[PDB]
Amino acid sequence: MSMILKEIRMNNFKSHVNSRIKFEKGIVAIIGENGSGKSSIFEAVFFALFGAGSNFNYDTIITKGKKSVYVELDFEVNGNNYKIIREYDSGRGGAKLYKNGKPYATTISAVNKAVNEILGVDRNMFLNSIYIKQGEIAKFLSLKPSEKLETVAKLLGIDEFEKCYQKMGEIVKEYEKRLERIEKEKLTKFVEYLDKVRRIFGRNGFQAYLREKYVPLIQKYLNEAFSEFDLPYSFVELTKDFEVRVHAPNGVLTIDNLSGGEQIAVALSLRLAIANALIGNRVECIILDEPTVYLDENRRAKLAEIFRKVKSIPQMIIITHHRELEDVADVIINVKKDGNVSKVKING
Amino acid sequence: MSMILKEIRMNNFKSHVNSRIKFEKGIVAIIGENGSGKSSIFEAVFFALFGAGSNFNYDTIITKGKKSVYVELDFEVNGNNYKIIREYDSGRGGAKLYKNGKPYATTISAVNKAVNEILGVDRNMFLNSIYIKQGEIAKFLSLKPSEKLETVAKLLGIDEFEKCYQKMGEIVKEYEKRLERIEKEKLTKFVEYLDKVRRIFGRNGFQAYLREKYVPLIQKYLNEAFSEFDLPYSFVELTKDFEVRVHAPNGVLTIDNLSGGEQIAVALSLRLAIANALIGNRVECIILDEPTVYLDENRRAKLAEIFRKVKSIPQMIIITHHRELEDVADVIINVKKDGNVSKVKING
Ligand SMILES: Nc1ncnc2c1ncn2[C@@H]1O[C@H](COP(=O)(O)OP(=O)(O)O)[C@@H](O)[C@H]1O
Ligand SMILES: Nc1ncnc2c1ncn2[C@@H]1O[C@H](COP(=O)(O)OP(=O)(O)O)[C@@H](O)[C@H]1O
Ligand SMILES: [Mg+2]
Ligand SMILES: [Mg+2]
Ligand SMILES: [Mg+2]
Ligand SMILES: [Mg+2]
Repeated sequence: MSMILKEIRMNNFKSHVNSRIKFEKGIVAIIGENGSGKSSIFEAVFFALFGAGSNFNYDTIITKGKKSVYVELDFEVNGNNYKIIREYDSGRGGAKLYKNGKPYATTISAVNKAVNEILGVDRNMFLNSIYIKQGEIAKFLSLKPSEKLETVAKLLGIDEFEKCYQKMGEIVKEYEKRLERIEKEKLTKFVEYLDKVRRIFGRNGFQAYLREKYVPLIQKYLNEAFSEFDLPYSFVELTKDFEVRVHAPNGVLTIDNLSGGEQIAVALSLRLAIANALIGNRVECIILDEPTVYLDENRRAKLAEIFRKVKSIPQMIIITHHRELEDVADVIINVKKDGNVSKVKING
Repeated sequence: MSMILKEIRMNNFKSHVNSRIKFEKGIVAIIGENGSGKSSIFEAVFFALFGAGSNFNYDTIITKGKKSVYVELDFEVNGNNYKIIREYDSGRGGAKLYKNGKPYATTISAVNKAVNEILGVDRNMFLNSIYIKQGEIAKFLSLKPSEKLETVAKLLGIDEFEKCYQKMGEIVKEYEKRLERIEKEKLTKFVEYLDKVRRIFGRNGFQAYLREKYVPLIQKYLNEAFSEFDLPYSFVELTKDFEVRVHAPNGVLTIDNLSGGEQIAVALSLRLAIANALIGNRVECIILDEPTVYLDENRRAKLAEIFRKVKSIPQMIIITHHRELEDVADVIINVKKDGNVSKVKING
């Protein structure tokens, strides 16, 4: 479900022609001027995990200099130590996966089947459960009440149209028109369980469901976040429409009714509660990219002190170009670009 | 979704060596001494609709005399006229289906695929949405509060374990181990939509869902039934656990808190509301088999007068051996067994 990033190592990956980075538990701050190669680090981490896509343009990741790339990630998931190695050289691609120090998967395909079964989530759901994009917090606070519920709906992925069963129940149907031309009955038994299923959703019931699965969860965590962040509100409600209702002393309040500082806390609390909800577990690692961008000096300070109260999450990686945030991290990874080649250094 | 039975015709079907029966809209009473061949009529109707099962013992339906059976059903579904013909003679079976007077399906298999797509439900769900077994009402009223919710859960079919995807996502997986031995990528695209789906239920969320889909529905109809049956209660609640709460003047009441007569009304109301819920539409036809069995003279009378108030359902077939119920029907189909052969006659 949720992992711990241990060590990434890249070769000819975009700006990083040769970089090795070790991550620690606690708060990790990847600090470096804009364009220095920070986001590529995690680009490499994600590429290591799900490799290239179908018909993927390998020029995007390979440092323009040559035609060869190699990334090695050491992560741990639910008590196990994994080492994923993904590489590509001149049209030749490969992938290997190790579990507790022994080979587990040796082929690009088997490595994927294994990775997918280790996380228990797909590429996108996993990405939303661990990576918080630049400006999310500021943008959330900018949206109008009705838009806030919108973004929550998105993060959860409510856009689901199981019409795929069309091709599904059919391509796996005709398979029997070749069984009727003078045992294989099982192939019917499941074509039914396909209808019995597609027959209970209708394309519009799948949403009514998700609101049932997530909302409960999100509200649970949102409340825990509140205690961790010391917000003065015993109960936080989350309507089935994703509206945040803070039960204050004199009556329910909406994020918009709160002070700048408290709004930051709630927004962070919500985005975290959602990440936990996507994986149905308390996240082990969360990566925030330039989370204080678009925030005035006041709200930056607030988030800074809130970061300091984050102890419920084992590993929190904050990427920034603001060096003041250095006073919040337990570890500091400086990144400097040297005329096209990134350099990483763990000091400060 | 829901049909109207027009005409059934059987040949060598159990007790009915040769019987032809026409049904009408309104209340139809199939009256006849125990063992006279009433339930076979509808056995034939159901057999006509879904034919024999896989490796089905044709001695059960074929009149013991010989080895040949033939059933022809004329029903209408959602504005269309259908004629289904199912037959079997000496190991040779066949099936034909006509829509609005023209051939539609000519092979046992194509006839099934067509029938299933016309009803929009499987054999069992359809059977619970149209056939109310003997003693259901009396038994329901006999059960203990906690058992009542139990039976509701059953009728809805909450027993669902999508673990079938095991064989599913796998038998349709290895299909690619034969694609990796030096386009067919689509076969992956849907193996994912299979996980993305099986990955959101977990075998225990599918129930939390059904309660969301049905309960709302059942409560809606239960209330309509109340008005049709003239019950003195503006609102009837149906908890997410399937408990019936009658909002009377002095406080909520449970079926058990009501008078014998009112309990019959509620039970009938509930079993009807469920049938509508299974097909997500107001039933067109409902068949009650010996619904007054196990009911004392009082409660029989009550149900009798309630039957008379049933106008919301286009066709209601009541099978019984009690001739007094004849005073409730718009049409009467007498059934007499003549030493092993049933005889049907529409008089009285
Ligand atoms: N394939 C590549 N080869 C060499 N350099 C690349 C390649 N792709 C991107 N870059 C360089 O990476 C730089 C960006 O690093 P950057 O992503 O801005 O780190 P951060 O996100 O922390 O600011 C760009 O300026 C670009 O020139
Ligand atoms: N294959 C068969 N051939 C001839 N008679 C049969 C066959 N199967 C069942 N029967 C007869 O049908 C009779 C039952 O008709 P029945 O179902 O009791 O009508 P109802 O249900 O309205 O009482 C049984 O007594 C049995 O002898
Ligand atoms: Mg960046
Ligand atoms: Mg920042
Ligand atoms: Mg009977
Ligand atoms: Mg009766």
